[PDB]
Amino acid sequence: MNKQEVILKVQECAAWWILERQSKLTKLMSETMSINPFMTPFIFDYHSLNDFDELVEAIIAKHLMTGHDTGFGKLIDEKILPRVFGAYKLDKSYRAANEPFIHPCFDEIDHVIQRDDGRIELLSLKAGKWTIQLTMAVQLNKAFHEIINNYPGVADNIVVGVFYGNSHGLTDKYRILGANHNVIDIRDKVHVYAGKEFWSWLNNGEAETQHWVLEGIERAVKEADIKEKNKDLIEKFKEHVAKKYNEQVLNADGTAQWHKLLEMINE
Amino acid sequence: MNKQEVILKVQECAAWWILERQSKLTKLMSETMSINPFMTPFIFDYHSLNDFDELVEAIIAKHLMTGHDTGFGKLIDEKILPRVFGAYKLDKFIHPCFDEIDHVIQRDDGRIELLSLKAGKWTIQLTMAVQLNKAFHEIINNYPGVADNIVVGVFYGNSHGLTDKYRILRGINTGANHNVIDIRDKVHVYAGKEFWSWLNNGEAETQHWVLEGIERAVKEADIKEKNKDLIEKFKEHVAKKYNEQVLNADGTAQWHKLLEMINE
Repeated sequence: MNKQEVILKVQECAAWWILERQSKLTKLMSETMSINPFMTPFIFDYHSLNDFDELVEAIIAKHLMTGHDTGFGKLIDEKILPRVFGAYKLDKSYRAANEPFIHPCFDEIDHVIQRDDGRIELLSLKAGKWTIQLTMAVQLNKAFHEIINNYPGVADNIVVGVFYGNSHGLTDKYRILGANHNVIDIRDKVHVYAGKEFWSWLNNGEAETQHWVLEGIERAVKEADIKEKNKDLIEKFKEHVAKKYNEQVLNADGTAQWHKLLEMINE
Repeated sequence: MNKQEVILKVQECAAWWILERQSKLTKLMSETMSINPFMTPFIFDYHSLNDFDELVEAIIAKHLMTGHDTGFGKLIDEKILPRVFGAYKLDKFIHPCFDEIDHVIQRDDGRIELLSLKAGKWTIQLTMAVQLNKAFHEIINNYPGVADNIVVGVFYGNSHGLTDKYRILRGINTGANHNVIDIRDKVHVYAGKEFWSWLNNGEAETQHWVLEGIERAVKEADIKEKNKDLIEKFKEHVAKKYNEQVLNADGTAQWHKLLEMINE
């Protein structure tokens, strides 16, 4: 849509998301963080950690950073696509009301978008590089054919949107779902757009769309004002998690008794 | 099994894995490192980073750290369980609705146990407990030839708190009369020490033997000094790809130039 309508609606959605990320730093949240007591010696050496505090610090950073990925994934998928653009999500609730999407053939369809001029496109939204190999491509071809064959008049075409990175090295593999091997030809009904081209596609021709998304996300983060305050909050989150163990796990020099950690986590 | 057999074999398997993890630290491997160009401004502020080098460092850390988890998962699932303790993976008599069950074991006599392997604490909602009980009831219902007992084995974490839900998955219909069948005798959740005991035919100290194998594999790999420099190099390798096109003079990055460059 307009630069400003995209920027502000994204910023709206990403501001929220930023609050949830901030919300994972509470004392109560710390109780949910998991330590695999079998992996601890390996992590301690592979990352050259000096004590238990630094190990806790390291696992927490992964805990948080992984959640950011997972939550951003949900933001893009459930909020940004449907609320900002018109790409409506196929969660179980929506599949029931919207006519025969319920059927398991549509498992791999994440989103429907109906254009101004009547055209409908089904979108299998994916993340990052996502480098699928012959075997997963053959089955994804057979899956898109069964949609186009059994329910032609519900969608004009299917799309596999990859919302970041590129298909510089993965062109041969998408070039099929197309000369050779087990797969029905659907060249003109199934396209793979990645990065800038996914966002251009989603937003019907506006090539700068990806940049308006970034910008909207930049504005939410500036407003949220978290750079100065989070340094303390995250340190506190380590204190909360570490107090759980310190009494029984620590030696006096600050190192961990791995087996005491194990004993305590596994019992 | 015997203390030294569990240690030797676990240690031998953990070496393959440490190797596989070490392989992740080369220049070539740095090209696999993904970066989500939309998420960068957030990671920068949330973790109070000061420049692009600090950003790359943090993403690398997460990349490696999550790789360890994924690789450990496979270590346990494909190597340790089968090759140490004889619980073979259902990789490829079976086929139907055994999606949730992960391994099969054949004890010295002839009992056939069916294992659904779990990782973390493993809290399950009341509804999933009810649903899984239907799946387990429907499995044991038929083929009592190679299904003497089903087990949900939680290889780390305890069952403190979330054990009321386990009893229902097994059968415990009160006045709430949950939609469940009494399979109490043939279906069990063993977590932590009990999983490893159960898995190793009573041997309580099994978990410590597994851990010790891992500690020794790590000690003989001697990766603690050589990795600091390798992971530092790894950051440089990755950062060099973007430095010219994105770096400001103060060390920060022009996010929009990173976006365009990744998504082009």
